[PDB]
Amino acid sequence: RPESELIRQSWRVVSRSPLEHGTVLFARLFALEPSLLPLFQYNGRQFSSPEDSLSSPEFLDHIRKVMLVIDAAVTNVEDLSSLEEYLTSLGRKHRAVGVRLSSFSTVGESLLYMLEKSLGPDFTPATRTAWSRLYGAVVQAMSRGWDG
Ligand code: HEM
Repeated sequence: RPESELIRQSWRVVSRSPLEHGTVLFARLFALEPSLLPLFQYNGRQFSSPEDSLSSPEFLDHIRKVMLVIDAAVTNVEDLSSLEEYLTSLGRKHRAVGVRLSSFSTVGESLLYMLEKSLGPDFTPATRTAWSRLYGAVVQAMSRGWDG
């Protein structure tokens, strides 16, 4: 697929520095939707502000987790059923911690935001469409996790 190659190529530089990039993605996410901030709780405490999340080892480690799973999706772009069971299991864990399917779109926009800002003129229309379809396939796999 030419499309799988657009994804792989655009992901290369991001994957070289996954935390700095996931940091953009989550900074965006909490700028768009600060009501997601209390979902991330460690030691029991609640992050008061988005910048508080960026000081938390548990939260930074969470970011690297997320970026590893997107990397996995990229690795498997050509099939992506090879990941479906993992992703459905990921979906279940989300439903169990109280996330709602409606939040998926804001995360997708945060991802696409981070990619546009990283790539600039290399984030071609074709690249964006490819990413939107990949993210949508990942979401559709995870959504199963809300099946029961
Ligand atoms: C619907 C929008 C989403 C919200 C609101 C959300 C929120 C969360 C929260 C609150 C946690 C648990 C945090 C913790 O206790 O440390 C989590 C875990 C995680 N998220 Fe998301 N998430 C969303 C979508 C996604 C997407 C699209 C992916 C990537 C495919 C993803 C990847 C992960 C991973 C890998 C974990 C760790 C799961 C584990 O520990 O087993 N999430 N997410």
